[PDB]
Amino acid sequence: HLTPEEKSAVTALWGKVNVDEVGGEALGRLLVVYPWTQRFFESFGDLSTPDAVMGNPKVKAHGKKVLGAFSDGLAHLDNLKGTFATLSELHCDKLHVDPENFRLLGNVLVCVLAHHFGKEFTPPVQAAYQKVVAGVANALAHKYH
Amino acid sequence: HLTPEEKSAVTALWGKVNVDEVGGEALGRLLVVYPWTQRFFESFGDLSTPDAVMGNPKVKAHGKKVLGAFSDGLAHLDNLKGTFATLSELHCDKLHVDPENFRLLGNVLVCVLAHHFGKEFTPPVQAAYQKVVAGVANALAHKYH
Amino acid sequence: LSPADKTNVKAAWGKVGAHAGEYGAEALERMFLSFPTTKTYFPHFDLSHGSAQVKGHGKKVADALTNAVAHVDDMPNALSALSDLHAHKLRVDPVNFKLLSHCLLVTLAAHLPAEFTPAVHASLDKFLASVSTVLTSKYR
Amino acid sequence: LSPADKTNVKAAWGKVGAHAGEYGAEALERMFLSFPTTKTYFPHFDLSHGSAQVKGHGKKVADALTNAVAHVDDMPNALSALSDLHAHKLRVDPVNFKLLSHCLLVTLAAHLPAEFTPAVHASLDKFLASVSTVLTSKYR
Ligand code: HEM
Ligand code: HEM
Ligand code: HNI
Ligand code: HNI
Repeated sequence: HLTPEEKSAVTALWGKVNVDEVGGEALGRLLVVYPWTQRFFESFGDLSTPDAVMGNPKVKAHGKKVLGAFSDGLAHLDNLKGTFATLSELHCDKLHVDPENFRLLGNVLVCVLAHHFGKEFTPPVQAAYQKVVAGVANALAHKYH
Repeated sequence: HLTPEEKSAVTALWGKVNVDEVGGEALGRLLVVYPWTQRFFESFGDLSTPDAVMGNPKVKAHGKKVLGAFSDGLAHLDNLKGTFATLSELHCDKLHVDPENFRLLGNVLVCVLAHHFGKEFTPPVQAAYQKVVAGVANALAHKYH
Repeated sequence: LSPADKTNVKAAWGKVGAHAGEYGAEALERMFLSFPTTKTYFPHFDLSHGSAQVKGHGKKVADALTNAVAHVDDMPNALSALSDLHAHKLRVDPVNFKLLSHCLLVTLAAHLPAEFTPAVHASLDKFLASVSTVLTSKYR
Repeated sequence: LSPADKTNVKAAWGKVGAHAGEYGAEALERMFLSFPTTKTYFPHFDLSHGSAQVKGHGKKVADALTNAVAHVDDMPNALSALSDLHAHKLRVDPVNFKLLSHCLLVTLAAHLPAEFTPAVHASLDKFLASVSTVLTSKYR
């Protein structure tokens, strides 16, 4: 439940987001900070060091898809469960990703936005984004329930 | 999301449950194994030792209400969200108990059921009670989603 | 890990003894049936009730636990080689250790009702989490 | 905790300096606004922006972390008094340590961008997880 004022600040900050790099930066950091998550990306190639993970074209390419799905969720805050319905079925029944890792990628994304925006990513702007990333993780974990 | 055979095997074991001991035992075990949960039970008295936690009449009496909600949940498995809806308002909005603890008490109740029923609590019987306790934990956590 | 925790864990293996392998395989099957995602980690394997692979691997898991009870004071070096396999080769989601550990407690409760007192249950959970901590330590 | 991790953490925390108290208080506010369940631990405290208690409490957290970046090799004995205060007295759910660690990371990313690289992000996360393990190790 996002308040109209925090619902506005979220879209205002997201508008300044580089759709080509932020997704790949979040996925890349996930694989570095939480190395067990690399087990789902063995077909991606070189992920030996932070530099190889961050410089992996497949990581940047897949990150762009992941970020695109975060944009769809922001556009449909009142229908998150429905928005991520086929992605939930995919991640849970086809990919076997434990739902705890959706929480971790959300928090890594919040860390990426803090890194890029700095002082613009204030504590009430982070609180609004925590509602969003929690909503997405919960929407993505739905076929597990 | 239980199979027709899982529904009978669960209701069979729950019929042989001590509706005045099991709940207090489960509430008791949670406070010993996970001592932070004692924080929401200041008004309960001495909880410094397992036997004080087990021999507490308010733990037994409160545990009875907890198992009653689990029983109530077993009658409305297709509407768990509505069954625990008012309790979800209590635990989340008033008490501010973290929803991870809902999973822990659920798994503790699985440990108490395995303890009492022995070999009657087979791996497929556990899998079915795991679906129930996750569903109850998810219903109780609903006001955080 | 309290001195009374180790005492309760030592006494718990005592009643397990030769059942170890059987209890291990039972904990594996509980994990595979309650949490089917754990089955993806064993591709070649036959995970059905009474399988040779489950029985054999269950003995191994229980074998490491038996080793850790004697090395309760020095668990990080006792599981040294295993720590490399789980974090480098296998890359097992750390969540799956909490699942297996819970199944290990379930198995024990259903076989040791006189031994699984609130005090011992609390002690066993801390020990299995300490084993999980070591097996999920070499993440790079 | 690798030698490189210690090298990165000491560097990252070195660039914090006098801003320590300001950072600790920001991370606490980030935690109270993002995770309301955490507010219940401070009913006596004024939790509005720029409150004297949160500002004062922020310095303590920051200094304890500065003590932890110093005693990185022997953290369990160093934070012993805190380990007993959080677990035995305050009864802090381990979940809330994850919430503060992330908020401490968000504060670091927002203030030291050039220093918050994927490698440093990992080390800082690994270190805050170490502090949290030490502060939740004394549960009876
Ligand atoms: C929490 C938010 C997440 C979102 C929005 C997300 C989104 C996506 C999207 C949109 C796809 C593309 C699906 C398609 O083209 O049909 C995808 C594929 C995938 N995702 Fe996620 N994902 C998330 C978290 C994760 C996490 C945490 C992991 C693993 C640790 C993961 C692992 C995968 C994998 C392995 C695939 C298949 C990649 C491939 O080989 O093509 N995802 N994800
Ligand atoms: C109590 C915690 C655990 C213990 C003591 C344990 C112990 C072992 C042992 C002793 C081995 C064989 C070592 C060798 O042959 O060099 C092994 C292998 C393995 N373990 Fe575990 N394990 C644990 C948890 C897990 C979990 C949670 C999973 C995943 C759900 C897992 C998946 C595996 C796999 C896939 C292998 C390799 C089996 C093979 O393909 O041959 N283990 N484990
Ligand atoms: C550790 C915290 C905690 C957990 C994990 C927990 C888990 C659960 C679970 C299973 C997940 C169930 C089914 C459940 C059911 C109940 N709880 Ni919970 N409760 C908890 C802390 C409470 C507290 C505290 C109360 C007292 C509220 C009151 O009004 O008596 C409570 C009260 C209840 C009541 C009775 C409220 C009343 O009569 O007003 C029920 C029923 N519950 N609680
Ligand atoms: C949300 C709960 C919570 C968490 C996660 C937490 C996590 C941490 C972490 C983790 C990185 C650190 C370094 C830390 C440090 C401290 N805490 Ni925490 N504390 C928390 C709730 C408290 C409370 C409550 C007090 C008592 C405050 C007071 O003085 O009234 C406290 C007091 C302190 C003190 C003051 C000690 C004293 O009074 O002698 C320090 C230092 N801390 N706390």
